[PDB]
Amino acid sequence: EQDNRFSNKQKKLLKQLKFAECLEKKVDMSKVNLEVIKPWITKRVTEILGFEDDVVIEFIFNQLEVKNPDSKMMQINLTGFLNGKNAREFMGELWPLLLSAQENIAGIPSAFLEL
Amino acid sequence: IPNTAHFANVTQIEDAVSLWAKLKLQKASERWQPDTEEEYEDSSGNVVNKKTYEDLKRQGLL
Amino acid sequence: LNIGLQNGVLLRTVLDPVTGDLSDTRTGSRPVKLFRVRMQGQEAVLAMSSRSWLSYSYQSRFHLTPLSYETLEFASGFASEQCPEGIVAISTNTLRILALEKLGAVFNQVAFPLQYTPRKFVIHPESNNLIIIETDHNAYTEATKAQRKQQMAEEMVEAAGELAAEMAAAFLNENLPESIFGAPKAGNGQWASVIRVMNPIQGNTLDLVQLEQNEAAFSVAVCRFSNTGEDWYVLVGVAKDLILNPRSVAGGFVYTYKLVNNGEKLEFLHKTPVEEVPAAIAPFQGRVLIGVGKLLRVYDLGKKKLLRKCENKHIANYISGIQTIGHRVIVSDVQESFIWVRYKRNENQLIIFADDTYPRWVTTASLLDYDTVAGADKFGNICVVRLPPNTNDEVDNGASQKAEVIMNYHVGETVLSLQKTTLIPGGSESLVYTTLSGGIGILVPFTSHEDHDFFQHVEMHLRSEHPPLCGRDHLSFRSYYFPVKNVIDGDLCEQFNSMEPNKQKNVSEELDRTPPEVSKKLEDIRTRYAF
Amino acid sequence: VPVAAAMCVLKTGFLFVASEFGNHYLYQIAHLGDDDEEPEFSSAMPLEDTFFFQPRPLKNLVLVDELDSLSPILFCQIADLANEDTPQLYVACGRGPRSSLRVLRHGLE
Amino acid sequence: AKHHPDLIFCRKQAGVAIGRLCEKCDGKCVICDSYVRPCTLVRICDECNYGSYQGRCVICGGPGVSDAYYCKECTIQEKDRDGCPKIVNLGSSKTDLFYERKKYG
Amino acid sequence: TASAVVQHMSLGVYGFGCEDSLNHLLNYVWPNVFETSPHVIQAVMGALEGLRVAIGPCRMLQYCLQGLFHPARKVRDVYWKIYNSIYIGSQDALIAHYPRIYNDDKNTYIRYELDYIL
Amino acid sequence: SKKKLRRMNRFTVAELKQLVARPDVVEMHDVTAQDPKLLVHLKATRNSVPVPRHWCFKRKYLQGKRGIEKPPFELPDFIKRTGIQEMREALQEKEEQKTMKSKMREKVRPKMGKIDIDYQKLHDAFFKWQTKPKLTIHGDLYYEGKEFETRLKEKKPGDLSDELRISLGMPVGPNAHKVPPPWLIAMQRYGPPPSYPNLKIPGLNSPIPESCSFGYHAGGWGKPPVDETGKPLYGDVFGTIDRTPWGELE
Amino acid sequence: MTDRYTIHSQLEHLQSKYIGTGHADTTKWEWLVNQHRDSYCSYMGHFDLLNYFAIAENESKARVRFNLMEKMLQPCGPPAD
Ligand SMILES: [Zn+2]
Ligand SMILES: [Zn+2]
Ligand SMILES: [Zn+2]
Repeated sequence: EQDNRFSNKQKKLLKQLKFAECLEKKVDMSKVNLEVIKPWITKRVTEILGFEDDVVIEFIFNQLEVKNPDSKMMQINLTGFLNGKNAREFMGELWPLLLSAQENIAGIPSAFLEL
Repeated sequence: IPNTAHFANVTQIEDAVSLWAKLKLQKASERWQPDTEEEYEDSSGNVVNKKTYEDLKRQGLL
Repeated sequence: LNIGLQNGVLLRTVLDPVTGDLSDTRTGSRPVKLFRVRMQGQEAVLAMSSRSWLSYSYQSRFHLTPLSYETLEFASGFASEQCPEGIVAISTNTLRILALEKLGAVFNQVAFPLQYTPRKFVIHPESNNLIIIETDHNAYTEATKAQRKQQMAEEMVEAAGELAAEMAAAFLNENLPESIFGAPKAGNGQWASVIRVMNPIQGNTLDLVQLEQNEAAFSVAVCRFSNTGEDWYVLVGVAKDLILNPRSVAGGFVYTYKLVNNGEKLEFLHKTPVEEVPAAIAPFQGRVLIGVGKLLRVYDLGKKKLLRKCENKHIANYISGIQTIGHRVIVSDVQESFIWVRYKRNENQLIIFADDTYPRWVTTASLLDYDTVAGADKFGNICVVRLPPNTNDEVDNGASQKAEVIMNYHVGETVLSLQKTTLIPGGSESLVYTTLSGGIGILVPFTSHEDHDFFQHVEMHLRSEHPPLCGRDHLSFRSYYFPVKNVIDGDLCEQFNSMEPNKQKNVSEELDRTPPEVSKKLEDIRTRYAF
Repeated sequence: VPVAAAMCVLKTGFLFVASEFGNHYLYQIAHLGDDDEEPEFSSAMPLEDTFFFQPRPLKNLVLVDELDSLSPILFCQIADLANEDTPQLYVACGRGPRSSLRVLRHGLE
Repeated sequence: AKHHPDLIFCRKQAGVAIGRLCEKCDGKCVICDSYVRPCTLVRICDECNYGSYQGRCVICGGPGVSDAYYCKECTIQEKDRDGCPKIVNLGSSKTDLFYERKKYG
Repeated sequence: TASAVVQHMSLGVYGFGCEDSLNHLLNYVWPNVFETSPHVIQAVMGALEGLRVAIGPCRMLQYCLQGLFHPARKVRDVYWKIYNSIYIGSQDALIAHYPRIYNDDKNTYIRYELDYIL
Repeated sequence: SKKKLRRMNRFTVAELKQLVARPDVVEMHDVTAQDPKLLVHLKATRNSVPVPRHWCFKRKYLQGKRGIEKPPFELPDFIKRTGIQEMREALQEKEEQKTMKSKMREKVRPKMGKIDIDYQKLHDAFFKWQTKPKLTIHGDLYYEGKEFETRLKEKKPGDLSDELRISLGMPVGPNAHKVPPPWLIAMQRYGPPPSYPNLKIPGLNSPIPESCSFGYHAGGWGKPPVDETGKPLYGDVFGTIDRTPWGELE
Repeated sequence: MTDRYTIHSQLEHLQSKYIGTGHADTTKWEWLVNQHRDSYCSYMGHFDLLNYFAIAENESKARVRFNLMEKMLQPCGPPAD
């Protein structure tokens, strides 16, 4: 904002991290039902953590409810709470499920279409 | 090949030669040779360079 | 009050119980006769001494302007239904009702139309006739225009339908003047050019040559080669297949015409091809210099084609202009600068002997004397460049001895024509430039450190107490590209008169003078060089 | 009308046109130009090609005034090509078919 | 102030609020740190002008008493065109001398 | 301290054509560009920006040109710092000053509008 | 190594010297530039100014200037004329004779108006006797040792000097032209030196310089060279527009 | 290391607040590309290079303006790779 002697650490990670695979196809949120996903997110993380962390839950929710989310930024922000590779796998697992739900006509992922 | 500035830091002889050749071509380009360019029309209105002009001039004809 | 004398002079004054302050000019050594006449919303005075000189305040501005007609004898105002306002003017064996038109003016115009953009013109000195080249990108030469108009009518006929419906005749007979509907012209590499010999008295066009479809005319010169007699020839450089923004050409030609019928009709002699657009031609000691791209060749007149008598290959970029004082040649190219060049006559050489220290997109030049050049810039600047006193005229980063730049000024608009000349009779020399937005200005030398210093102080104090209107800084403006050097702003100095007299007196007190003397000293300079 | 760098349609039914090169014009409006045998194009009308028209001299405008202007001055020369003792300015001027050669002299006509 | 490399400006967009000087700081420029030929007045960022920050020394931070100017040299090189020149950080020297004193007496 | 003198002297004599003097002193101030003392290097920087407004940006760019793409990197560091400071103030006056840089195989580096003749 | 791939890109110096249009410009390390074609093209542009010599030097800049001793600054002539120098010398020597006692005594009882200097001489010295020094043209950077270069490129014999003619046994001053250097005798004898076909000798190949005399006594210009027909051997040993400035103050 | 990325910091700042600056790692492409873009924005500001160009070709100032602003998105080829 006012300082020059510090670098943008986000951009630095934007260069120097190892990211997930589905993180390219931009995604909109109008086309999505979330309240179907929400329990999936909850159980996913709660297992990753062995306990429940409401704040991480709501963090992911709030980062998603935007018009179009940045998968890069989201993987970064979860890298702290989860163990880094867990974040890569988790995001590259949810984001394709997002693509599925969004090309679905009801907006729901094919996993819960089947189940 | 004259020990001039252009060949400093060149050490291999084949390189010095080749470079000297292209530099010969360069200076030849920028030089002005009247003998080859200066174009002369004869009394018959067609063009020669001044070389042939003076040639056939004193050669009894031009 | 106004007092005109009999050896043509007249002085104006205020009147209060004492004649306040005087001003004086001259109007031919013959009696200044005076006549009150109503003019354009004002009373004004005529004067006749040897020329009709109307004296009047234009929105409180005393301009004393000639008007253009023969000598006069007497006059006075006049009105009628036939003439809402005019002048009864009796002159040699005549009485005339005259009318004075547009009064807000310094020059008055008369326009002779043309067909395309005129890129250059030259005066033939005997018959006083203007040879004019004209060129237009992305156009159609006239022949081609009519031909392919015809051809599209050919297509249109073929609609196979009622045959009966013939818009052909209507099409080919309808002729929408381009002067009002625009030129029906397009293409991207398509040029269209023309030559025209015109008389300057009235717009009668003594002759008109029409070049082919993509032959574009870029330079013209009128000269006498010495190997023939007093035969005046006319040379016209012409590019062929030019493309503009990528750049490329097919190549140039130099058309030669004999300029016969005492100077009112061209006649083609020969076109000698050349390897790039000949953007500059100059007569030079009985032969002709020609810039061709980067090469600078000296040609002489051969009677099948032009002959290459000399050449230089060192000019930097692309020759845009060529001038010659008696034996020096100032080449001026498109991005570096002016380049001086010496013609070693007997040894037959063109040797570069000085150049410039700055990069500068010249668009025009003019020699002030043997040692000095003045140049304009594609960006708005004007410079004056001089050769240092001890230059070695004849010898035998990249140059030898450089030239010092002794003035620099940002005019504001591209200046495309400079010329050193005198305007009023008897008045002193000045350097007149004409911009590309329609402006005309002059630059005038100072003759006395006292003058120069008075004016330096006037403008220095105006800069501070009467700043530019829209926010800018005057010094920063005039130093837009290179900082100012040895020029003063008459346009800013002459805003004293429109300042508010409290401020007038503050400035004239910084000078320790009065607004009247300050204003008189503002206008004497204006008067001894220009209008 | 000439190509313009500004059209300023006043009240009083005047219309200023500031041509980009050459002289400026003050026109006066006569009719809003409607309901005649002139076609009318529309955004609901379909076509599969474009609709057309054909230009003609002025109908809705009458040229009231014309301001002279030297813009652009592609060349100039101060000479004495008359017999007068003063020099005239031979200005090669204007663009395109509106180009000109104007002679200027410090006088009044 | 051209003397202490450790400090920083607000640098955010200008405003209309004139700038003010403390009595220690009175009279000098704000960048050039000169003492002479002051030409133009200082205008400060609205944020750096809001609330408690009104009427203070741009440099010192104390109670502003006089209007801050720019020297003619800053005006000519156009260093007055960068938005709020308020130093937004205290520096080492203030707290340093303060602690040396509060230990001394 | 002679560099500080030159800074203030240029800012003062701006506009009066005392320019060959200032250029001559540029020839002596310029070699001090490879210094490392904070105070000597920022005195020289102040001098070069005073001289930019008084000598103009052409000269300053004729001085910065050859070292922007140098083999080394200390000299690229210094030259790009100087060039940035010439650029930031008077970045418009420079349009007329840049040098002609030819076009290679794939891109076109030449500005042709500036070679339109008219 | 991708570093060694960039190194595999690195032309040889003869590669560079070949491709570029001006090879002189190319130096050794120019090969190591991430843009060598640009770099050389920018080194070949007109009017630009080459990097300072000492970027590679291991010693710093005038830290190397170190060793020798130097004479004090030398005042301009127009400032010498006013005699401030000897004035301040007098006071320096007086005050060096002073001791601490007398120093404090004059601190407490000054000798006001002891000495003075007049104005109008300072005013003439700055506003009426000033002169432009010899300045340097654009691009003459300074380097350590530039000021201990005599000069060079001075190929002309006409250029004579004062120390030269003195230790030649020839006079300097206004009679320099009428003063023949020891070279003109054998110049008339066997031509000019055969690198200088194009040098003209004062008194031997050119006319007598004004008011100098052909002759063979002490101070003359000899018996001028000519052939057996009467044609001079070199040049002529016997001597067979409107340049006004345009806008200038009266 | 320290000085390296701290001046890399200050220069990222300079550039990002001032498009067009450089650093020790500036390529020929981006140099000349900023140089072109500035040239265009100034042909558009300056009311008289706009005339010069509109007269040199045969267009109108609005079309010339439009063309410049079209070119301003890739004036020198595609990027380096
Ligand atoms: Zn304070
Ligand atoms: Zn300041
Ligand atoms: Zn702020």
